[PDB]
Amino acid sequence: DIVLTQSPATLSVTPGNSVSLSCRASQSIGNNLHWYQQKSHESPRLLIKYASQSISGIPSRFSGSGSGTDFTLSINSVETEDFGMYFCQQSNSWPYTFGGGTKLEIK
Amino acid sequence: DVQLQESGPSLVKPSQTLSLTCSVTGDSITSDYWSWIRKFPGNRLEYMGYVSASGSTYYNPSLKSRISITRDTSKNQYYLDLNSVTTEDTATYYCANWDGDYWGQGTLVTVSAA
Amino acid sequence: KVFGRCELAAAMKRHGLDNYRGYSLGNWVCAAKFESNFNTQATNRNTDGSTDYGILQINSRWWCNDGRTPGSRNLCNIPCSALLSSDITASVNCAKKIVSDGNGMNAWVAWRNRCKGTDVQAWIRGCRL
Repeated sequence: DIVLTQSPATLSVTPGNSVSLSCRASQSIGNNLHWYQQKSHESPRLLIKYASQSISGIPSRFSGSGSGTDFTLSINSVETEDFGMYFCQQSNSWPYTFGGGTKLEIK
Repeated sequence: DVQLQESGPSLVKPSQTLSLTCSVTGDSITSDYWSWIRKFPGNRLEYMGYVSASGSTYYNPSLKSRISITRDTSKNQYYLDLNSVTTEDTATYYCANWDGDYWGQGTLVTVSAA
Repeated sequence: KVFGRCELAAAMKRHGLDNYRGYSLGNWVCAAKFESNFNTQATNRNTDGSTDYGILQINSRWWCNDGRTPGSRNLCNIPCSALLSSDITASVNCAKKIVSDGNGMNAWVAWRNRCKGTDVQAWIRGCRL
């Protein structure tokens, strides 16, 4: 299957500062990479679809970039409500697969 | 608008069939593709599978063909059956539409000899 | 907008259709050629009151909502007008959901009749990608 590797596994940041999260695929997946946010005791929330396409209702500070095998999720000026887990998922080939996740915490 | 909610047992025994229900409110199940995703204790997510408009299903090979996803239009619900479960199947199960725009609240199912 | 063959191939590759769910890029370029002749504004009214929209002639009965089709289901959760843009983003997004059904690309009648079984790779040959 297509393996997605996320780094760093954990990232500590002070609100107001910006961060970037990495997700690389074992093989090219075009633009078929999506980003999810998940907080404790909650279902995942789709933030970005197809590598960089915006989603209605998501804060504008979230943006995605990349294609092929390297993708990044960027948060311009982190807010306290952004702390939680971030997962990338590919839909290029079945079975769909998720990266191991990156935990964003307050420093 | 659309709402999804999982229901079913939270505790099951090894070797039995785990069955969950996802009730959809706000629109017909015949108007979207429906899926099941689960999160293991280690914060690892697994896409279990989905059923599309034609009734065709796609199941993750990792489940070794122990899974079945079915729908009931009259009850506007779809289901997940996972046979011969083991402690490895203990996880939080979620239903969501294929687009990923609508998710259920998730429900923890623990597989234990007790 | 009317795309050039290579122009569309490059765009579709950028939109992630190179090997999407087991379908090589040539499949999509060929489908667009015979479904709309590379014309993003193409539309065709059907007898059942439904209409096919865009470069990939997506049907208003099952995939998009144009608010004028009987038993519409809007499986792509998008207005058909969005499929009539020079920007192929929405058409590609919806086409990806369509092909993710067990019927695969067989949803496109022209593709089935003029592309399936042929050397579809020929459609991206001789192009700067």
